[PDB]
Amino acid sequence: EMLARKSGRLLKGGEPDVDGVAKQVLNDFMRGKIPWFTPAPEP
Amino acid sequence: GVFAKRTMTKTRRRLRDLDQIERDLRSPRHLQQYKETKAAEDLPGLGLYYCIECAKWFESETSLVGHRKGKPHKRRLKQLKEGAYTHEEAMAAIGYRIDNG
RNA sequence: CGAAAGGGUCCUGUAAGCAGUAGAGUAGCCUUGUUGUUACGAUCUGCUGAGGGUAAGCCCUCCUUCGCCUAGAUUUC
RNA sequence: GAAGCAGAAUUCGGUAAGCGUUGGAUUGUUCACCCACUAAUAGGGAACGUGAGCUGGGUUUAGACCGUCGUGAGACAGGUUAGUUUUACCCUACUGAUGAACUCGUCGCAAUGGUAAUUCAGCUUAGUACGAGAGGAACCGCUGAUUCAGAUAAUUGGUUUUU
RNA sequence: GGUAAACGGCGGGAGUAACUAUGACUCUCUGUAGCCAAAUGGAUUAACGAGAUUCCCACUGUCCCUAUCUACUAUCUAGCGAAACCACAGCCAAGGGAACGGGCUUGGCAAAAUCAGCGGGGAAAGA
RNA sequence: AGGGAAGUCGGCAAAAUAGAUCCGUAACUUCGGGAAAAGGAUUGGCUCUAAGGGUUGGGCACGUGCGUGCGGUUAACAACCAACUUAGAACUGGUACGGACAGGGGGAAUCUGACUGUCUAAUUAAAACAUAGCAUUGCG
RNA sequence: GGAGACGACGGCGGGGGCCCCGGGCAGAGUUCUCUUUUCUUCUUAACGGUCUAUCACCCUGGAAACAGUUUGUCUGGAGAU
RNA sequence: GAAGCCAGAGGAAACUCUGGUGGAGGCUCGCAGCGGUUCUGACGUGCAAAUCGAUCGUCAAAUCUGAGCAUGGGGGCGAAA
Repeated sequence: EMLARKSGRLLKGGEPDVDGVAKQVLNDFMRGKIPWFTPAPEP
Repeated sequence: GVFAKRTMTKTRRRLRDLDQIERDLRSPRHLQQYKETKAAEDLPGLGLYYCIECAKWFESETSLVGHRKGKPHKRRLKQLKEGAYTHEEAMAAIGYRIDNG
């Protein structure tokens, strides 16, 4: 909701578009735009 | 102008009635029931800016102060000053009354 | 039988015009304000559920009017 | 009809085509499998033993790009994009509509052709039969609903050139 | 002899006895956000597009499931008036070896003259 | 009507949006843009109020309408004339107020070509061609 | 040597014509009511004379306390006001 | 709403910020024009041997267009189909 209000992802009546914001976040997570990695197991 | 004036009289496009507006103004419990029939996070301005007379939510306090200067808000004020039409007025129009003993 | 009309039944929504100590305000003339007054002025109120329409696939009318009538032509064990 | 088939729910089989056999998702794909509703969501033919209804894939004229091959023109193991057939007034069939000859008309008959209904639920039986218990029927009687069929406009919606 | 070293070939790195091309013969090879670079480490490129694709909100007769209204046709009349196509013609069933019948055989049947429609068949695609 | 893509290969078609004033506007970016992004508030009539202009015109002493020598910047005043915008307020009708007409649907992404432009008149308008930039070759 | 003799675009100013407003003469229309109303004609050529009209140029003079000036910042001791 | 310009607030200065002015761009919405994207469009012995309707692209320029002239088939011309 905060990301939708910040980025203007609003529906009719100012309702936040959590659906579209979630799709944007998932696409950013897949396409190398948010840093994340799985740490290697220690020997 | 009115958005989608073709389907303006559909039941799914209905707006709150004036007698309900007077009852909300007179008693905060009726207004609280109407507000509990909604979801706060999906309202303009998180439900914080509400005009009871227009029965309408607004995105900001300056937007509410803005619509108050407009003529629709003044039409609602003059309609509330005249008084909305109720079943008591309907019975008085035909001379009918209720006998409770 | 037909054309009008009348009544009913429906539809819309209160005609034209006139009037009004209704009307936000503005401007003149004087009693310089005491509906001061006169003038204009969206609208409002009254006359006014009034005005308009009504079969064209609505109803009634010997007893509300005006017309029309026993044809013409063709055919036939 | 048979089965440890108590009841309930079934399973195997027989006569039976009268009557039904649905709504959706999914094309990084042999589009086949999932989901639910339901009484049930059975399978085929009349095309595919070539073949003018409409419209998507096999599918492929001319423009274009990538991959493979080729010195090249180009061709393909391939992948993608965009792209011209446009009757009916004829005969027959079918659906309706008239009709000559028998004077005109009214009331009828019925050969022949067609043919129609279907499924579920609820009340009662009855918490009964049966059952250790959990559970749990049916016949007769009554009332609705599903699909189909034939009408109709009192009412409710819709439609407005009643301009 | 030198190369645009273009095409092309091209697993490296050491040695040597060859001694120059070609060598040849052995050896053995596997930071939960840094450092270094002249703020940045980029093609995961902005704007632009009658280019191709997936989705969301709104929206609605796309659909459930169709109904109704208008104008112009189609229709009927007066006038005017073609063309395509046409061996002959047109109801079916079964058989008619060459997997084809409209004409043959055997049956069902079968009654003048017509009008509006329809798209099964025959006709109909500068097919 | 009710539902709102359940239709269809595919939201094809239609509907929805639309003028103007005001509030407000993200990621990304070549820093120019994106952008009218997105999302909101309002708009009729009537009666008023306010603001925004032009032209003309100064007192003495002499000579005689001008020349001087003075004196003054409250003309910050009078007279005359004139047109269109903008803002503010009250009153008032309403189912409608850009009342007809006119008039962006919007957003999240991917592929693709830099863009503007051009071509297969009579089936293909495009990732095709051209373009600026870049690189190579030849010629005194 | 000049004229003939020269691009495209932007805003600004002058002039003609057209459009618009007011008064007047005459005519026409409207007129239940209202409307001193609505509408129509009111024009002036080529060719000439005369008086004038941005730019620019000339004379006096010598400008900082810089000035003049366009919607648009150009001009001035190479002489501005 | 690009340069250029004016004013104010700062800054030792170079510059920074704010409000105007200005009117650039093979920029943009869009009328005409030019073109020709889409529609189970109309039309299909048509109005037409390529037309009609709606929609769409572009619209100050690599824009549209006339007349005169030049290039001629083993050719020309070709932002190349």
